[PDB]
Amino acid sequence: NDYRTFKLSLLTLAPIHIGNGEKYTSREFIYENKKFYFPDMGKFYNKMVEKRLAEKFEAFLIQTRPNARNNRLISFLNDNRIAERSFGGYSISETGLESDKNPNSAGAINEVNKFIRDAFGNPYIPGSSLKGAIRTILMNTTPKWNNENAVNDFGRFPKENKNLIPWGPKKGKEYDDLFNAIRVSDSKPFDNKSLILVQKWDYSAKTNKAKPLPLYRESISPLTKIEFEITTTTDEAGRLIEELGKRAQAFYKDYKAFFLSEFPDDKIQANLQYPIYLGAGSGAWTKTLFKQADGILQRRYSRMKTKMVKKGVLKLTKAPLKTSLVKNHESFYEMGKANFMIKEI
Amino acid sequence: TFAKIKFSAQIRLETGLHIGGSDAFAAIGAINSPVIKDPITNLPIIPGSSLKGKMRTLLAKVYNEKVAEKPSDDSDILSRLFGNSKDKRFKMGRLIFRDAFLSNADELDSLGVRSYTEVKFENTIDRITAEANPRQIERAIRNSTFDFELIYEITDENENQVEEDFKVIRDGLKLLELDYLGGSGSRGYGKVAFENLKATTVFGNYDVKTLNELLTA
Amino acid sequence: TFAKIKFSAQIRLETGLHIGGSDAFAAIGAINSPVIKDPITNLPIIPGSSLKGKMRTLLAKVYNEKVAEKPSDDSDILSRLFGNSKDKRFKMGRLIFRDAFLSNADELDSLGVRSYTEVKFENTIDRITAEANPRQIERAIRNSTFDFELIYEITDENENQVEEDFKVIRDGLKLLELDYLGGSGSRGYGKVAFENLKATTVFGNYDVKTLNELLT
Amino acid sequence: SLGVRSYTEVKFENTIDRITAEANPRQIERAIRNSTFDFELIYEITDENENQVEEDFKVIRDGLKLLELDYLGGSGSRGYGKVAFENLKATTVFGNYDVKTLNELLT
Amino acid sequence: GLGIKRLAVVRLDVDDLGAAFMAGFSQQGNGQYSTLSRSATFSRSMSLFFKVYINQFASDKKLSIIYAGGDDVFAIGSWQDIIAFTVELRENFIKWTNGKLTLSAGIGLFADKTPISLMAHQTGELEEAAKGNEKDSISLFSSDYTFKFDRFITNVYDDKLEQIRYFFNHQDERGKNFIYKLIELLRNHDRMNMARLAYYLTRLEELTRETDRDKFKTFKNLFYSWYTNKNDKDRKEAELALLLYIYEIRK
Amino acid sequence: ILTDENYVDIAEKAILKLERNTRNRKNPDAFFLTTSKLRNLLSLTSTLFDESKVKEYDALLDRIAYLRVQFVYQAGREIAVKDLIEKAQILEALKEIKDRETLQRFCRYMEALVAYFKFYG
Amino acid sequence: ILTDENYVDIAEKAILKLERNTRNRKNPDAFFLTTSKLRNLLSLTSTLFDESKVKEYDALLDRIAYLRVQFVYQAGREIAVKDLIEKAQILEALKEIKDRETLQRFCRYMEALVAYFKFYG
RNA sequence: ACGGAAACGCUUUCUAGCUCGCUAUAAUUACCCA
Repeated sequence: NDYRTFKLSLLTLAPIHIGNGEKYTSREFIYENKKFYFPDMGKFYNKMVEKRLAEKFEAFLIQTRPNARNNRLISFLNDNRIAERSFGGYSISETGLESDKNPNSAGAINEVNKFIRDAFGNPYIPGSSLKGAIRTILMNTTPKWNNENAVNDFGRFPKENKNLIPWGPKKGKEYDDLFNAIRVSDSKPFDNKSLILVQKWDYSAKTNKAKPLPLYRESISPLTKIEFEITTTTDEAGRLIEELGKRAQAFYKDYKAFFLSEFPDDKIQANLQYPIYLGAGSGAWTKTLFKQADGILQRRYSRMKTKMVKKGVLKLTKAPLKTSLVKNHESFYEMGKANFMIKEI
Repeated sequence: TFAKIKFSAQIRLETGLHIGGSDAFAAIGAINSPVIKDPITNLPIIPGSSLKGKMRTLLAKVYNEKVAEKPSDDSDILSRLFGNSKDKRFKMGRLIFRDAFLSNADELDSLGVRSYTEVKFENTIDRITAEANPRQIERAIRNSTFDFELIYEITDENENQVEEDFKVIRDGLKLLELDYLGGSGSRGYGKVAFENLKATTVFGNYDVKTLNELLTA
Repeated sequence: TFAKIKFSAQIRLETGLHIGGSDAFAAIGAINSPVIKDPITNLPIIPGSSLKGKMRTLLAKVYNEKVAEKPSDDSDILSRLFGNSKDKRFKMGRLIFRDAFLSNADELDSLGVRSYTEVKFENTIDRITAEANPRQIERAIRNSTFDFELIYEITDENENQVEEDFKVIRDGLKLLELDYLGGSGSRGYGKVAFENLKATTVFGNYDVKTLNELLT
Repeated sequence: SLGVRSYTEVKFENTIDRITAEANPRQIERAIRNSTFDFELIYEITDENENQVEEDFKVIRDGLKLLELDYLGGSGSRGYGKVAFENLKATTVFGNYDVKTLNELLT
Repeated sequence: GLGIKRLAVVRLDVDDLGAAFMAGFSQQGNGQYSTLSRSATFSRSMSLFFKVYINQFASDKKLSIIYAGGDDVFAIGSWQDIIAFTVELRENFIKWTNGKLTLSAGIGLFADKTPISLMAHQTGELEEAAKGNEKDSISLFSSDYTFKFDRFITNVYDDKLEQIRYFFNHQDERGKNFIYKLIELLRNHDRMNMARLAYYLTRLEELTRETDRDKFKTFKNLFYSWYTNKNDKDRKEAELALLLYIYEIRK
Repeated sequence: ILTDENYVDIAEKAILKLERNTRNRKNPDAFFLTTSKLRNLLSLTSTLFDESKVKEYDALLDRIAYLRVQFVYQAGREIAVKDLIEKAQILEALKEIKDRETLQRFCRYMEALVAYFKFYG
Repeated sequence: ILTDENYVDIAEKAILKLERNTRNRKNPDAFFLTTSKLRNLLSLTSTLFDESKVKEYDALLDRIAYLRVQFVYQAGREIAVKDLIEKAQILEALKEIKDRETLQRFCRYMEALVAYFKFYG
């Protein structure tokens, strides 16, 4: 048969956070111990409204009282002595090191972004996330797919053409569609005991410091092998999937000589397999054709938080060190570093 | 003579599917690409057209020698099962598919399911200026199963052509375990498992004791 | 003596039914295959002629001897039941298929039914160049029941072929429960089922009570 | 007042051969559902008429019992019928003969 | 098999034959030309046309001139030959009578085995509807497809119908369905159907094989030219020309 | 305001009054407005117009309320559709519907707009 | 309150009533409220609008009951969101949700607010 | 002593056949404000 299957096994060096759109707020979790409890807040409200206490809950939510210890809905339940914790939702244990602040102030996390999930209650990694990470490798390592794929100044000129890849029905022409012929399937959904909720940590050049950010996305625990399939249907696509194991290294070599250099070696990790940069935290130089988006990306940021010159910030996190998967102290990962190996089946 | 038999397969979903439908009054910030669902039960259907016209292309790249370029050009190993409409003697079907209604609307509520579809958020990262373009495509969830009935006709025009055709029905029903079953496809959305391929006659008298062995192979 | 045997039944749908009406030019974004509709209430309608034609060609696959060249080239058991245009004694013979008129037009509305005809969007993928030609084709609701009746009239000419014909009529209803009754039936439309079969004499006198046992 | 556009509908229909399986379409113009029609039926009473009128009315009303079971129209074996009768009153005009025993044979 | 299985009937008639015999010649001059010799000569000329020479015009054709002469002609026959025979009779009677003495046919299309009294009366009603259309008309087939002989012969039967045959019998994509939908849009005809046809022809223009597209482009620009011409005289010609073409190509 | 004699002519000389693309001389004198950003507005009114025959007006007066939501939202996303509803006066054809025959008239107005948009490139 | 034939207009002149920057003449009449917080308001109600298509009111009224507290909390974060729920009567309209056919109407009111925000600046 | 009397424009006929709602698409980007 023409359908030459594959088997991708992926590995988490740095934590990976993927989409889900929604996020909890400062008053949507419980923190009784090393577990953060994330309940179904509709059912929390439905149990708590029985005491006629919800009007008190109307006062607590707009209450910008200081000393964040008493702002995070644990003090609401430690105050009005609601003592069940029998609500729905999921409850994940702590990263243990994303609370740079003083002990017992700790637990004052603010805005947590959910991981993508299917409806049974487990998480997974979508096939479309891996497929969009694969497409950047295949677009930045094929040297015919970097030069003319730009704006040509049609509108205000920021936009790409998006036609330089075989795309579409295209009247009269035989059906080409290279990326129809690369069919990445979804991952086998794992369990919530590999999620740690890292905090974002920005490590800039020209002010050599690691100022953290108040954005605490959920993520994947490091050293987790994840199953995937790439079942092609054209031998032209079979060439690209066979050369993934070399094009990933070539992409990383044209990356590390370009952006990871001018940032010190201790913040960088090793590879141990072939390298890939999965979504949400890797920055806009793994989501882009970066060798042509150096002068077009920085035009968009004419706002209060412009990029510092070009190639402005490197994104790190804080996870438990599991190995040693680092090469430095204080556990600064890369937030999106992952490593895969491929094989025909 | 005239008989008619029936395949009671069960499409189990594996990383479930999204058969699209178009709605002009959807929302602003909600579903803009919904699964096609039944109007009165609001369960997602796998309609029979997306099964039939998927098996048609699967077996049309396989059971053809001349490159087809159209239906009404298949090599009559297909067109006596799926029907042409330009050949004279093969206008009618001989295969009657069905819509695949969702069986386990209660073995899904046994698990922690609060809606029989799941809405996936799916941005489009512009490779220059890094900007997104979100969407919300709806899809039916993983552990669904769908009662898939398929009906095969038998007249006195099948001199020796009955048991040949189950090398076409089993070929389609384990090439759909290779293909995606309509959907985004190259982003997941397809893989399925036709459990319990259990043929039985429903009109006429026919021996299917010889038939149930080339289905469990 | 002379009698009429009305066959009250209900056509409960499954995999909702499309029976085409006008082939007229659909508006620019509108429904391309409109279903047939009662002009007063705009509800769906199964006509009696779909119910006659499909049942005709289903019993003809069973009750012939040779393959017929036309509906007039049928047997003696089907020409007396349906009607032969050629014979001198089989014109207008033994069956009036009345229409079917959406009995539960409000039990659907006690559930969550917006309107009584869904619009299934659909397409076709070309083999060479893989384009797409969509179509917005219309079909009735999955759990409608239409009102089926057949005035099987006895003629005082058979008088022992009465029960002989109901082994044919219940066979035709079994075949309609197996075949599709109008529309794109190899793409899973149609699929009728017949709730509450009941034969009842409306004129004359016959023993229909010894005859509902086969209907059951 | 029930809301309708034109008084006759056009039922589209076809014919399918049992050899070629080829269609052959028809258009049948049809008077639409739940229209009423002013039906009336003079029955004249005369001298020779007398003493049998009792079996002219278990036949007339046995005849109107039949039209609600047979079709009254062309192509009636494919629908196109089901005529019902209502307000079936038997008045009298130009005569001296009561009808108010007949009027409960009907209604 | 290129025909519909019908038979047509034409009842021609000279318009104002009585006005051609009472006055006749007194229009030219001062009442000095309506004389006896010219009257007898014109009468012999018209009987010589309508009784002898109809056999020459109907020599090869598959028809049957039932009654002919004076003014009135009543001819049954096969329908292509009937229509061509009326065309030849008018195109020789204006050559005969110099463009004076307009005649008025009315053609009716009939199935087989219909009686030739239900046929003759419907053709007579068609013919008097043609005479009441104007002084000269041919009423093809129906009481609404009324034309002029000056316009049916040139524009409908030889200009438009040969353009539709020249277009359609070159290609192998558009079949009977496109022609049927074209007649449907020509018969329904509100103003919105001009926009629906503008969408339909432009949609089908780029649906074709892209090699031979300008065949369809010069057809569709021409069809939209004689849909929206806004004279009411170039639209019914297109409808009847497509009726005659679908009649000619019926299997 | 649009009535039964002019709502196709209004659509014709409202598509013609629209402004053309300056650059892109491959297929030049073409429109800014892509076909999708207009088919995804006729998609609303086509499924209205197929429902106006079945349903009464006073059970279909939430969909017409959503019309003025969606036309305003598609206008505020790109300048092309904003220019469309300012040229072909669609908002001032949406305050004035109020009954069934005017709703079908507005649906046929939208259809005439799409038809003449497909006609002129 | 809001019925089917007013909620767009009620949502129209609300955005005409919203305050703007009195200072800062850079795209003047720029609001104090931005598109992101209004979308973060609408994302509370979108899932409810889908579950009012699929499910019933009875398995849903607890989600509606929490949605009021969601709007309460989003009011207490930013002064412009504290005012938008007062110009457009949102908390006045959340008290009156008695049906599927009122919840869908409230979600169309939220979408009308977002549409008329996007149309204006 | 009604150019009248008697007389169903009626029988037979599936809107039917064929056709994947499909093609591309990482829920992500930027770095801070009081």
